[PDB]
Amino acid sequence: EELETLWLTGICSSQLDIDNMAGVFYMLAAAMALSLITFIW
Amino acid sequence: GSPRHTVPQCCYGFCIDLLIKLARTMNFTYEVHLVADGKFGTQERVNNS
Amino acid sequence: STNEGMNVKKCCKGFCIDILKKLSRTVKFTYDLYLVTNGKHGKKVNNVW
Amino acid sequence: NKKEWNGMMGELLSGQADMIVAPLTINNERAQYIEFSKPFKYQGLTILVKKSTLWLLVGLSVHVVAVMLYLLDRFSPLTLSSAMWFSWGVLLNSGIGFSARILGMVWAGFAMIIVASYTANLAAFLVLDRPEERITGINDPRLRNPSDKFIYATVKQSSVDIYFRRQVELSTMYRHMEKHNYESAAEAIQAVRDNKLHAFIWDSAVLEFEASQKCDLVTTGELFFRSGFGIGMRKDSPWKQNVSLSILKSHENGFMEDLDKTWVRYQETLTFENMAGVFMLVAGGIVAGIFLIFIEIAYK
Amino acid sequence: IIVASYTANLAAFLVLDRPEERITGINDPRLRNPSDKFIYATVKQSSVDI
Amino acid sequence: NGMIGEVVYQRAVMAVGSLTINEERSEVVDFSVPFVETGISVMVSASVWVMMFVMLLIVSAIAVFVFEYFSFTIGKAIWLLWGLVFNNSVPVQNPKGTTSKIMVSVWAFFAVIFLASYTANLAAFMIQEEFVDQVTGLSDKKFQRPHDYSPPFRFGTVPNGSTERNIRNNYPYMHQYMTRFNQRGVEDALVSLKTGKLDAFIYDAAVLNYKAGRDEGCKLVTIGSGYIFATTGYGIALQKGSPWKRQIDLALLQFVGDGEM
Amino acid sequence: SFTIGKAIWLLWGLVFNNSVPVQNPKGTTSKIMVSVWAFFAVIFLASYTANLAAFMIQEEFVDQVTGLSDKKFQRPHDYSPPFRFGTVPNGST
Ligand SMILES: *[C@@H]1O[C@H](CO)[C@@H](O)[C@H](O)[C@H]1NC(C)=O
Ligand SMILES: *[C@@H]1O[C@H](CO)[C@@H](O)[C@H](O)[C@H]1NC(C)=O
Ligand SMILES: *[C@@H]1O[C@H](CO)[C@@H](O)[C@H](O)[C@H]1NC(C)=O
Ligand SMILES: *[C@@H]1O[C@H](CO)[C@@H](O)[C@H](O)[C@H]1NC(C)=O
Ligand SMILES: *[C@@H]1O[C@H](CO)[C@@H](O)[C@H](O)[C@H]1NC(C)=O
Repeated sequence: EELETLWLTGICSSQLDIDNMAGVFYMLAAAMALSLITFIW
Repeated sequence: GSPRHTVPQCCYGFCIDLLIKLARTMNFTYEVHLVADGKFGTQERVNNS
Repeated sequence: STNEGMNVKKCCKGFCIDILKKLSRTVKFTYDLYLVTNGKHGKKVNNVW
Repeated sequence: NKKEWNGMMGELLSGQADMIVAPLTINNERAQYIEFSKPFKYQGLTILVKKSTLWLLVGLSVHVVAVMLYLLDRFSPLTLSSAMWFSWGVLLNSGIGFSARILGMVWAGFAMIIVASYTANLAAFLVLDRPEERITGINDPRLRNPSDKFIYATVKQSSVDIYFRRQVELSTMYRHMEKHNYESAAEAIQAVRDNKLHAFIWDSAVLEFEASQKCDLVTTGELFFRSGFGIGMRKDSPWKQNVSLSILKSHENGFMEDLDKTWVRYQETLTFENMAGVFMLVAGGIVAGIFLIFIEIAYK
Repeated sequence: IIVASYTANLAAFLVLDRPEERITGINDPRLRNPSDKFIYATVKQSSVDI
Repeated sequence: NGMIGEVVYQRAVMAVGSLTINEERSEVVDFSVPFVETGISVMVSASVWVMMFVMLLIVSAIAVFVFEYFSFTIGKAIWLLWGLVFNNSVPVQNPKGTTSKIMVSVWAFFAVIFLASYTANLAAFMIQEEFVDQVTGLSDKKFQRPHDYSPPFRFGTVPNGSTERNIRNNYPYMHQYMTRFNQRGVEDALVSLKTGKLDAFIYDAAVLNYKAGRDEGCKLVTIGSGYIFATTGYGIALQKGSPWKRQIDLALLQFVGDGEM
Repeated sequence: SFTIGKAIWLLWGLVFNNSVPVQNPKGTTSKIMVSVWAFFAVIFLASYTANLAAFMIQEEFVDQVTGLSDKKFQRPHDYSPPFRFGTVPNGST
């Protein structure tokens, strides 16, 4: 283990997440679809 | 706890299937039996000698 | 032109080198470490290693 | 093919000198040939280092929301500018005096998700915007296996150079530091001052005095090879015993601490950086808005 | 400013600070000089004990 | 007495145990080079607001210009403005000015990003964790008189030690104030600091660093790193004129120079 | 007074407080209890900001291919993006 420690040693933007925000855009699309449902009736 | 009660039971698992693979590959019958204690085994001074 | 070559002395270090040095200091032998000429590890090239 | 000793040991062993009074880095090699005293300073080694689309997307989004709300305003089961700036004020949380209520509900929840995501963005960038180029480690594999960008060396033919020549595996460093060895320490301070030296190995309290010179002159926190600055001497010589006794006599009282008060102890995110250019760009936007307002005055 | 400081130090209270629930193996000082607190052991007469 | 008495009177050869290096010991024995840095120690337990005010008066002047063009929002615009800096939903005024509505929109965007940046400043103030102290070494003005402050604090050493000789050759009056504080054991003073029966404890630096580096609780805090202190080392004492000095002095520097120390 | 069915959207806007036009009631009852509920809303927004502040603690992006068991390595043309995989020649692998 000492030799393994000696010779084998290694480590370890405003557009962050379009995925979850795009899911909220899917919620927005569901909202405008429900607005169209209330619109036609 | 139990000084004299030894029964045949049913063994299965990892090394059981490994031994089954060995007995299917290599021509030998076998006899699985458990160990009398719950230890791997260490070298320690016995009473005599 | 010829397959003759010089045996240039070079310096080995690393992990297995330390393993070989500690094996030499424990088993207490001597050795003449050298490098391969053919290339990689090995292959049974039509019943020829 | 004869060994030689240059430098202050060259002028001492030739008889031209009598006593080395200097920041003498005590090592084993110089101890094999001359004799020392007990060190006046205890001092190690250290390193001197130096110190978008979604906005326009949300704009197009509030444009589409204003379009569909004004289509609800026309197809009801300056009203145009009032409804548009009603949507803008819902977006900007200030300055406002039935499916439109549902759409404004969804848009206001969306804008609160926007400001919460910006809160997450600033909370991420107040931690992740910290340089890993500030290594602060001799045991870094970036130092063990050197990169051509990280420029580290020391004074050419120093005691630290000999100590790195001796070290157990650092011939990789010893054949890497040969590309940037310097003669004088002042040229090393000038070269790290020009941001050329990404690292520089030197004795601790020297760079700790040089830490307060300029605010970017930063020393690392690791303390390795705890050596001593002492007074260099000859061989067996009558200036060996009582001189070391007088040094330790200076150590027992505060005279060494007086000498520390002369030079050693003596030295020589916020609301500005995140807001200065923002405030100036907002002021320029106010001026351009005033120009567009005078255009609106000349409209009517 | 009070509710902003409250939000900030509650985020401090639930995000940053955390006790070391693990031991990190051989690098625990509380196993170097042990006590009745960290009860560490192994199987009696095992190769780990060897 | 002790190790010095065993070395001087030639009943032994060398002392390898922990031992400080001062003047009279160096008179009576020969020391090696020190290998560990061991001193002594004491153990105990606005222009942003200005430019915001300027732009506030700029915005109020533009609202005055709105009142000049196109109605009680003369001084009330300041109240609406700094209310919507923070967006407290305060009933203030209904801005009828089109210029005023656009200016309120731009200012509210600026107010949102300003409060967001202030939350960033709150987290930045939160991440930094400082460690304030009370005594900054032996040069503390508490040590000049314990009655200068109202509770008489307790500073102590170990008996018959080299630290006592270093104090009694610095200030015998400090020894006179310490005379009522002479305690016996090192762990006795450890328990006395962990309970409250002791305020300060003057001792060697490295031993207190070893005790605090393994202490369950980390309540006891060192003072610096030996800055205003004795600043010496632990060597290996030898006999007067011993031949072993050169080999030990080379070997300790080798032990430093290979990283084995 | 028209806030019979409009009280849902009104209480929504009193939860979130995004400059929603609010028909303010003349009754102390809803004033006190919607003050308590909007206090809950404010501390809920504080908790949601702390949730998004805890969102940046972790640092881990998952792998693309789990290993040899993938049918990408079994068949490369069945998958539309082309990828390449290599070894060393004449080796044990
Ligand atoms: C095993 O060996 C015996 C004789 O050694 C042979 O008769 C038998 O057929 C073998 N069985 C298998 C499964 O190879
Ligand atoms: C054998 O050794 C064990 C261990 O000390 C002891 O307890 C036991 O009494 C011994 N047996 C006899 C017969 O004395
Ligand atoms: C060193 O000091 C001692 C006593 O102080 C004195 O006897 C001796 O002569 C001194 N030696 C030299 C070389 O000054
Ligand atoms: C300190 O020295 C005195 C003087 O001889 C002695 O009586 C005492 O036993 C010593 N030890 C202590 C106080 O622990
Ligand atoms: C692999 O083996 C073949 C066999 O002839 C040889 O031609 C080739 O050069 C080898 N490749 C290597 C060693 O990289």
